[PDB]
Amino acid sequence: GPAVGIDLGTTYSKVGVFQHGKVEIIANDQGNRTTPSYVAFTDTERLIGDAAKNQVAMNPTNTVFDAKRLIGRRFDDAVVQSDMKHWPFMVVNDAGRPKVQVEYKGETKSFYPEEVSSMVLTKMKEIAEAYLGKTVTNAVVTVPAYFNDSQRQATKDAGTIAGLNVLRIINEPTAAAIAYGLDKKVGAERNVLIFDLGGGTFDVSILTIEDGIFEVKSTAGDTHLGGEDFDNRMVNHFIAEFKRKHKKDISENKRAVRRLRTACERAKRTLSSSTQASIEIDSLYEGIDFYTSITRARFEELNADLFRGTLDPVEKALRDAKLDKSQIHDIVLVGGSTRIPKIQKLLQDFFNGKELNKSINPDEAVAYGAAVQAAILS
Ligand SMILES: Nc1ncnc2c1ncn2[C@@H]1O[C@H](COP(=O)(O)OP(=O)(O)O)[C@@H](O)[C@H]1O
Ligand SMILES: [Cl-]
Ligand SMILES: [Cl-]
Ligand SMILES: [Mg+2]
Ligand code: NA
Repeated sequence: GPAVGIDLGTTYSKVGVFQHGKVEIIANDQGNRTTPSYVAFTDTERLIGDAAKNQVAMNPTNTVFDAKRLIGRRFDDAVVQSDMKHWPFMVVNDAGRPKVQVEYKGETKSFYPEEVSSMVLTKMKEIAEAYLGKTVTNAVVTVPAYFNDSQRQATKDAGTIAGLNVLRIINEPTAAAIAYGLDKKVGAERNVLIFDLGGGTFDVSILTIEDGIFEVKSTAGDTHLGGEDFDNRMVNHFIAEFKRKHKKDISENKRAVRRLRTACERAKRTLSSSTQASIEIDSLYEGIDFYTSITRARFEELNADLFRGTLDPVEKALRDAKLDKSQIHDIVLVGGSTRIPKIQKLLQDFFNGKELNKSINPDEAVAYGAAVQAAILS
């Protein structure tokens, strides 16, 4: 094609292409190596990726996200019913199948989860095409190891709808392992642990690889734990701070809260590299500017319990896999949240000082491996 590898994430998607023995993680029109898995509908346009997330604060009812949580599921599923209570957009029942309902150009419309995801995949396809200067058709699309046949089918369908010939649907943890060349034959079998902390989900997977063949020994995690939760802790902290300094509560002003949230998420990223971050919001509430800062130490404290809690699924995966810490040959960090120094410390300490595979940007590892596999299947 070349064929490309696409990581269709719950919160952010990435696309990579293997060329001249190297993988290239493609930046979008805004220079971003990751693209929000968001799609927005307005009185006049359909926005995707950065354009959609950048206006979520002002158009919450018609800005769709989390389509990956619905893809391949039935409307009556307990998780679907639970998730619906937290989404600002409407989810309706079409013959037992869930559909997101929105307003677009003054008319009510509904889309199957795979249709929303096809929109995100189309964006990823275009991003690759703009980079390559060639039409992109063949692709390998990844999915969480626990996805069933229906979820895998619906994901493949999203690709097909986007105009992609999905060469194969592979597991995200496996893709991450492939990125580090852990699929190469060295003789005996090897046990690898994938620690994936994304935007809204946490996945731990233990793979046993031998002769280039992968076996998923165990999976653990929390489908409702990720970077967003850390942002939440920061938001509450700053709402308290603003209330203290201005005797005003912004909690009910949706916009103000989303603006603070965006500022928090950004400050969070900075804290992975620096020990302090500045938050400066012009007229956050009733014309009041909010200029402040937060230290890495404070950020760690606000999230201490959540960070520490990531180790429980690690111990569980190990027990389910019938393996001791020492039997893990490689630990691979995946997901943007694993860039947090405290998380890396916790995991390494748990593994008694064992080195972590973190040379490939964690949030790019899945796409990286997917691109390699795509080239192999091409
Ligand atoms: N440098 C960083 N430090 C801390 N968190 C980060 C960093 N980069 C990205 N993140 C967080 O990673 C999350 C997105 O992770 P990602 O693995 O891309 O998600 P998914 O693949 O599950 O959609 C967001 O919560 C984002 O804030
Ligand atoms: Cl773009
Ligand atoms: Cl490597
Ligand atoms: Mg991911
Ligand atoms: Na994850």
